[PDB]
Amino acid sequence: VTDLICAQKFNGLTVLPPLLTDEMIAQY
Amino acid sequence: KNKCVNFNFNGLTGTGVLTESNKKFLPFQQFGRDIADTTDAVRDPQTL
Repeated sequence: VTDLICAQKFNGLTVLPPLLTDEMIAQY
Repeated sequence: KNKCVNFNFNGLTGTGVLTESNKKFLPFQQFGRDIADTTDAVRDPQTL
C-alpha cells in the first residue's frame, strides 16, 4: 500500500498528521 | 540562499526559499515546473 505532498503542501493544502500513529495502531 | 526572499530571475518573479540542489536542467532550459504546473526551481540567470 503506497514528492507528491511536497508540491501540494506548498500550494496551501496542509496534510495534518494523524493523532494516532501507525506504530501505536500495530499495538492495538 | 537559505532564506525567505522575493526573487526576480530573468522574466520570472516570486517568493520562496532558494536552496541550491542537485537537480540538473537541460543546457538551454532555464525554468522548470512541478506536477502542479508551478515552478519548483530556477537556474541562476548569471552563473550555472
